[PDB]
Amino acid sequence: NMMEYLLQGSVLDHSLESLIHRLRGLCDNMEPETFLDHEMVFLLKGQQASPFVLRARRSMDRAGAPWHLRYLGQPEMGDKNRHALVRNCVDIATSENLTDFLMEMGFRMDHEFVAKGHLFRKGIMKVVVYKIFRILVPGLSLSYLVELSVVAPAGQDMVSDDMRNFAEQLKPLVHLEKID
Amino acid sequence: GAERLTKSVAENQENKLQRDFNSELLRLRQHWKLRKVGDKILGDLSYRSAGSLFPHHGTFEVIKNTDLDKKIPEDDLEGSAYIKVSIQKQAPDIGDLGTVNLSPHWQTKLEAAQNVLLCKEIFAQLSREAVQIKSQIPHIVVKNQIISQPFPSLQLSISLCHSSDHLYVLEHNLHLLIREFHKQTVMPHPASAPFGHKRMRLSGPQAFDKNEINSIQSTEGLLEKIIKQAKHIFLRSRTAATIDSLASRIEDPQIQAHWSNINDVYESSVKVLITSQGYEQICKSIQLQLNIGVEQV
Amino acid sequence: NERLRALEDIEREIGAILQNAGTAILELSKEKRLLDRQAAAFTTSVQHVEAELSAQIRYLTQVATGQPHEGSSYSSRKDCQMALKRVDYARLKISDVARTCEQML
Amino acid sequence: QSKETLLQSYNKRLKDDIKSIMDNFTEIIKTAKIEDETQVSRATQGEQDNYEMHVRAANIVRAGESLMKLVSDLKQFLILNDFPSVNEAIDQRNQQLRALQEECDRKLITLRDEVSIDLYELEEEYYSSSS
Repeated sequence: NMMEYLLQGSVLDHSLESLIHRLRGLCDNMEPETFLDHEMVFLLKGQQASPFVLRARRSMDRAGAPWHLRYLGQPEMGDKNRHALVRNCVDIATSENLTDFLMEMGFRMDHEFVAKGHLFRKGIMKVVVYKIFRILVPGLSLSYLVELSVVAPAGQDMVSDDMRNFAEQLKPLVHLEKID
Repeated sequence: GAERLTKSVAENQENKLQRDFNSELLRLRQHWKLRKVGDKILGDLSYRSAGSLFPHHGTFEVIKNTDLDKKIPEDDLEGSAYIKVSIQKQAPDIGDLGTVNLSPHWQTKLEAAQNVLLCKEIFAQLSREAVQIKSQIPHIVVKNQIISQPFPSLQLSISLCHSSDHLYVLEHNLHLLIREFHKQTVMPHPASAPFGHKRMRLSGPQAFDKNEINSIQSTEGLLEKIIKQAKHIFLRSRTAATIDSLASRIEDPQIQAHWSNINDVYESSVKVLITSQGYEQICKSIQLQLNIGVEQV
Repeated sequence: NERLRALEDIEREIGAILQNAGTAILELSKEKRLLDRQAAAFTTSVQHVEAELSAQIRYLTQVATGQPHEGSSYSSRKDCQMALKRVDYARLKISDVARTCEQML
Repeated sequence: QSKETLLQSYNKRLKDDIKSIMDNFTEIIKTAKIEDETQVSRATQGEQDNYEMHVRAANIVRAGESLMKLVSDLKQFLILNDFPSVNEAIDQRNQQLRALQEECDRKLITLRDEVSIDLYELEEEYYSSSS
């Protein structure tokens, strides 16, 4: 039923102020904040030959927040000049229940990654800046990521033009686009 | 020409008071709201920074003067106003005179505008709450004076004044509306795309049947102020009854009451002991009653 | 903060460069000492002012799309106003209690 | 209407005006011609061309000064509050007002504590005394 319009964003590692101040100023929110979490992709597909990803992104800096998981894949060919995303389906989880259910039903951890950066929001949009590290479980590619994403029901792709205009607003700093 | 330009520049740099061009402007912007530069200025104190309000924004002052700010009229309350509350001798006749009884220039010229816009939002929210109020009490609606009646001997008249008990609940209502505004903005430490409230999704792990599903959000507006006024008159009546019983029972063991410091919004706490004259060992009866707002002690 | 002072100094330097060029031209065309050095300094100052103007014009162009920095901490302003009002009401009540006590004694 | 393009056009106009002022100054300096080249009509044409060049150089200098002043004023206008990426002034005002209201709340709390202590000490003498 629901859908998504997640757009990919990649800025140089040194260009940080021109992004943080512009996003804090143009139109995001009042009183911004940050975050920290690590993702755990999984896959359980024996004969179907379609590994379904289950990102159990748990916020390590959160006070027992649920392991909000999302399923994304199979980008729909809409050709609406949008972020070229697919339908999304969020799913909350309990404390250590994601790993528990992954072990019960049977899953294979494809990889593990951690993220850390600042947070931003919008009206019907959402942009996030963070940095990915490559380290063991106890604790980088030198490239930040602007996570301009939209998650909403199908509707009529009205938010696509708004997201395109918002990206054109931040054109002097970055240049968002789709991905394969 | 060079000497004239140099003298003008040295004069503008020496006396930093007549520097209206971009200097007082930088000071004002560092002290006031944003300015969408369409022609000269825009973006008044419309409280759109909090969001979820009615459109009344617009440019207010962009002009040269002679310490030389514009402070031009706004687009056009331009007056001192404030909410008024009182409880005395309810009457059906309305339509009287709303008497109002009242160091840079822009600050005093625009703070009144911000305040009257806030009072306009107050009255609009009170209207939207009184049009769909419950059947617990009557609610008369007039142009400015919405007199109501929670229960007899308590007739509040929360009127909006303009230049065209009495103080506490005023500040409480203003802070309630600004708290509403702030809540209409909550950061859930999100990763993928929840974009909601923490307690809203907390029903997942801690599945509450009907407690949190109803406690996540509730009604507000006029009911809260009504409950507060009811609590106020109830506390006043209880205190008056205790004082009268003390003044009457003179030869009888004089009653000994003791209030509390923690007086919450709705409920409070009162303590009282009999404490007969000159006998501390005779304190055989000492009770502590709480005088809630929407109920009895 | 520093960009404002930079632009002000650039304007003052442009004015001084114009004045120096005028004075050098006057001293050189009056009769025929330091006119060569004066003209060299005037040309150098004019070039420096032009370079500073070009650099200031070639700024990062923060937004150039909409009204930026929306929201000037109005919540904090209102909170401070309410705190001042609370202080004023407390002062008025304290003065009333003091008047009552003075009438008592 | 094309804020970026408008700023670019203003910068180009300012640079062109500065270059034109510099070229006019260089031309006025190079067109001295102290040698008596006027042979057809010296006393008339020489003085005429001299006065014309003087008036032209003065007008060019005045126009260049005015253009530089206006360009600096417009730059200060756009960098003052139009699109200044420095939004830390809002944070400084936030911190100042929050410290102010925190001090006010602390003062009010101390005042209410002292008032409550005095009120209890006064109640102990009021309620326990009647005749």
